[PDB]
Amino acid sequence: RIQQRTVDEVDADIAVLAESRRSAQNRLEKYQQLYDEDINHGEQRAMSL
Amino acid sequence: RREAAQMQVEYQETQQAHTQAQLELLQRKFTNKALYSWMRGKLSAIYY
Repeated sequence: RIQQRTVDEVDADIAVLAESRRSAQNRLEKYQQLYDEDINHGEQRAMSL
Repeated sequence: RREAAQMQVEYQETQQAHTQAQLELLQRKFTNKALYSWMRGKLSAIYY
């Protein structure tokens, strides 16, 4: 029984790390979109005028 | 994990309980200190 509980514990830790991964990749792709778009048309207009 | 530690506690608890019961068995066995005490005394007297 005790070892059943321990394998349960490690499975829970797997889930914890998995949702950690989801959060990290969210931050990543948000940064990536924010970086690729670089400078939008508003600042282009500011500099041009 | 806390619940795991808890049934570990009661694990050790049951282990202690049944080792106590085993002690009770060893006392209550047929060839106990009463039988050996009687035999020692009677043999020693007759031997002397």
